[PDB]
Amino acid sequence: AKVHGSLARAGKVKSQTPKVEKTEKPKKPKGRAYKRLLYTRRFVNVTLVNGKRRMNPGPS
Amino acid sequence: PRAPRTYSKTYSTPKRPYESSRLDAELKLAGEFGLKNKKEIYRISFQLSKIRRAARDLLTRDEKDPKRLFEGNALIRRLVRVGVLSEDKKKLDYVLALKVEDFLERRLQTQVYKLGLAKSVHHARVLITQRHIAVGKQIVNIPSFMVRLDSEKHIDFAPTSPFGGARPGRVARRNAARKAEASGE
Amino acid sequence: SVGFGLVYNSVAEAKKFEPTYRLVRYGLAEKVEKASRQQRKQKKNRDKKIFGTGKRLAKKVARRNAD
Amino acid sequence: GKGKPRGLNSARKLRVHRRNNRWAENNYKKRLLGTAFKSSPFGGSSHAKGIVLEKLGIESKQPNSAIRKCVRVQLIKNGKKVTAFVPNDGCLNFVDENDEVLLAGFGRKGKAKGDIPGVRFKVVKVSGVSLLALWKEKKEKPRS
RNA sequence: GCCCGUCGCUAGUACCGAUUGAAUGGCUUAGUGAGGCCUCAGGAUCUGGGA
RNA sequence: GGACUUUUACUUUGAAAAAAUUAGAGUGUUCAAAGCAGGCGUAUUGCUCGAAUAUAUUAGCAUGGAAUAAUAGAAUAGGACG
RNA sequence: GGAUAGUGGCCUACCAUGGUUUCAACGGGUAACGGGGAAUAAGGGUUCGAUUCCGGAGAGGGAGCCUGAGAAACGGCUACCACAUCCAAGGAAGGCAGCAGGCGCGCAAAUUACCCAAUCCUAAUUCAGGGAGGUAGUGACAAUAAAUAACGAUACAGGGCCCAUUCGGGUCUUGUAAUUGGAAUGAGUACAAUGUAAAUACCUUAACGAGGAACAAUUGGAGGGCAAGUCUGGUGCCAGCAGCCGCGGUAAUUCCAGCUCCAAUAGCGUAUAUUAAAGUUGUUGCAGUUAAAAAGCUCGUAGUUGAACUUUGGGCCCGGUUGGCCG
Ligand SMILES: [Mg+2]
Ligand SMILES: [Mg+2]
Ligand SMILES: [Mg+2]
Ligand SMILES: [Mg+2]
Ligand SMILES: [Mg+2]
Ligand SMILES: [Mg+2]
Ligand SMILES: [Mg+2]
Ligand SMILES: [Mg+2]
Ligand SMILES: [Mg+2]
Ligand SMILES: [Mg+2]
Ligand SMILES: [Mg+2]
Ligand SMILES: [Mg+2]
Ligand SMILES: [Mg+2]
Ligand SMILES: [Mg+2]
Ligand SMILES: [Mg+2]
Ligand SMILES: [Mg+2]
Ligand SMILES: [Mg+2]
Ligand SMILES: [Mg+2]
Ligand SMILES: [Mg+2]
Ligand SMILES: [Mg+2]
Ligand SMILES: [Mg+2]
Ligand SMILES: [Mg+2]
Ligand SMILES: [Mg+2]
Ligand SMILES: [Mg+2]
Ligand SMILES: [Mg+2]
Ligand SMILES: [Mg+2]
Ligand SMILES: [Mg+2]
Ligand SMILES: [Mg+2]
Ligand SMILES: [Mg+2]
Ligand SMILES: [Mg+2]
Ligand SMILES: [Mg+2]
Ligand SMILES: [Mg+2]
Ligand SMILES: [Mg+2]
Ligand SMILES: [Mg+2]
Ligand SMILES: [Mg+2]
Ligand SMILES: [Mg+2]
Ligand SMILES: [Mg+2]
Ligand SMILES: [Mg+2]
Ligand SMILES: [Mg+2]
Repeated sequence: AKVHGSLARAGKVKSQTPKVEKTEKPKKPKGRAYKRLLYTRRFVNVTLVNGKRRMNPGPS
Repeated sequence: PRAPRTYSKTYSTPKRPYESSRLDAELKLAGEFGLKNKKEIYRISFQLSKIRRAARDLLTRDEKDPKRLFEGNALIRRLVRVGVLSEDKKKLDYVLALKVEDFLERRLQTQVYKLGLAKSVHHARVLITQRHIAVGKQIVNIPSFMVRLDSEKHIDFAPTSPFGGARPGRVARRNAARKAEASGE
Repeated sequence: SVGFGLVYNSVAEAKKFEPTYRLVRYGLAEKVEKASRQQRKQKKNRDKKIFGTGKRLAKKVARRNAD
Repeated sequence: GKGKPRGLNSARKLRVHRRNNRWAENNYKKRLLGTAFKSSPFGGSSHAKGIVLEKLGIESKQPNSAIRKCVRVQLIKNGKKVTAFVPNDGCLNFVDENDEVLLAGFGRKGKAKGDIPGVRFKVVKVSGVSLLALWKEKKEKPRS
């Protein structure tokens, strides 16, 4: 095939995606507490049974 | 040239990694008995797995065979000890049954909660790891201590910490330093 | 706290049947301090190079300051 | 019986014939011929460290149109010459000629990866560090 | 629609191949042959035949 | 003690058998991986349970079996007992 | 016969022509020290063992030998070969596959520390010596336990539920909350004593030591396999992704980011090897008309395999070991 195609564009897109910085958020508990948070989420309170059950919905 | 220090691993991990049913089924267990790892379930299901293996093997041998009668009876009496196996079901055809939650139910974290002391299974975790509650005056700080029958009665706070008497805590006593300093001399 | 204890029939016995370091802890013995265990090793080796007492080796090397 | 001797002393024939037929097994024959130690640009070892000759722009196989960016490396224990790929956006801007780099395999047991024809390895580190970390920013490329 | 081979380009692997080509390792002919050991002598000296 | 014995395979039970590892009994190393401890009192001059068991197959040894499968026997009788 | 401690072609002299082999000799390879064992868990297997114990071999490569009970010894000597050091040029001297430490090699691996207190070993010997060994430093090789939070108050929201003609919130808690509320503990720091040969840590324990600025968890992943978005912004078959299938050529569910979400979590990714999945090596247990595969045909030696029949039926006796109804 071809082995000496241009090299100029190496890193193109990463270099030109506009930076936005992480938004400072509440800290999430680590360990047992975190499994706790998941349990009360997934099972205890329950959210929506929109036909089934959803996990990362957005604009539903 | 010095003897091998022997060791063993104490868990097995799920064959299938993303089984949605197993995954939920495991979380609730954690959520219930206040675990932090899937490993705390893994560890137990491993303990379980061998016991079944032992028992399975035994059962194949002849009824009233020496080893079977010896080691079978030993296994039964030991399971009874901690209160996993019930008294009625004392003949190993049932140790062959025997699910994980039975084991779960007998941890020191779980017992410390069951009667009084804790109120919520997590408060139970924190108290133990924090040098409160004991067996004799022997303090225990491992949530997985697994409470033998004659010990269920001797779960109680320890002669140290507050709760079980004698001195409040470093932070309370630090607020007593902010009472008699501000208002007094 | 659990440990181990001993009590000797007399103190002539204790001083003889005891470890020399134990007496140190107690005050029944001075810590005869010595050279670095390797300094001692090196003293031994330096000595092997000399056959006999050696005072005859100081003198012949005092003829050195003639040649 | 179709074939295989069933008899009670036929154990010799039964082993021989198995020895024989194992050779049709790819990895058995690779193993016993020592194809590792003999062919293979690495030793038979997990990774190998070489030196960067030219920087290549390998064009991808169809139905994929792109330019894949690689490096010809000359393995240090070997002088065997090898082209290797430089993962993630940019990163080629990290290397330069005459540099040291760490090559690992591509996880296809021999065999090249995707649309990259010819390339059987990938870079892992350069000038001592970790390509990955340089990409993020956890580290920076050493003086010379 | 599918599709076959020569012919042309890039890149890679292995093959044949003047060099009676090169290298490393293991044995080995013939020639040369250190050294200690055994043995024929020897006898500085130093004694009662020996050392 | 004398006088003589057709060969074998198979299977049985047993001896000879290093420890650590393995399987596994006992013991609450605070749990546990481990370790081989430890446990009782008169805790003032001591009492006491341990430190199992299993596996260890091929070969050699030793013993029981006599199905399965070989072997040898008496036909130019140079047969068998006496 | 000689030689050896002693058997023996071990060596010699005479003499003879034997010894091994398709039941694979002999030769080649080995990225080969053998074993106890290790990894993989239906079973049958497959792969691995330089490496804590046992045996063997070696001390840069060869050979030779002194001493001695024991060495063909190497921290013994002699010679040669290869390295190689010091010099005043005449000469002399070295052998880390001991402990540490250095170069080189490479993907790949730690202190030029302390001690004989333990375990034991040696000597003339209770005492000396012991880089055997033990102590500590380095150390995410592996393995074990398992912190990063716990409980109430209040503010609306709720689903429970008695009533509901209709205001509703009321006492049982489901919990999402941008003001709240006091309690708890070790991570560390540190008197002290414990530890230790002396120290260090651990186990204990005065004095301190938590509110988000923290004592602030990671590592990959979110199209399918495969647990988790068809959010927003960017790029425009580029840049990159993608084990495999496949994404990207202007609404990208795969790229580059923000947000949110998943999995495992003091650990998680990747590369190489191997094991399971694999009945894709098949004894258990494969397949061969057309998918890979019955030799053109018959003979045939080795090899494997090989019909039936020879004390069977019946009678007597002893004493065991579980279990039954009775104890
Ligand atoms: Mg000394
Ligand atoms: Mg002397
Ligand atoms: Mg073929
Ligand atoms: Mg090139
Ligand atoms: Mg090399
Ligand atoms: Mg047997
Ligand atoms: Mg044993
Ligand atoms: Mg002869
Ligand atoms: Mg001949
Ligand atoms: Mg053959
Ligand atoms: Mg080798
Ligand atoms: Mg091997
Ligand atoms: Mg070995
Ligand atoms: Mg090796
Ligand atoms: Mg030797
Ligand atoms: Mg060397
Ligand atoms: Mg030679
Ligand atoms: Mg030698
Ligand atoms: Mg030596
Ligand atoms: Mg001179
Ligand atoms: Mg060394
Ligand atoms: Mg040496
Ligand atoms: Mg390492
Ligand atoms: Mg000494
Ligand atoms: Mg004396
Ligand atoms: Mg040492
Ligand atoms: Mg933290
Ligand atoms: Mg904080
Ligand atoms: Mg992340
Ligand atoms: Mg999914
Ligand atoms: Mg857009
Ligand atoms: Mg988008
Ligand atoms: Mg994304
Ligand atoms: Mg994993
Ligand atoms: Mg079979
Ligand atoms: Mg098949
Ligand atoms: Mg065909
Ligand atoms: Mg045919
Ligand atoms: Mg027959």
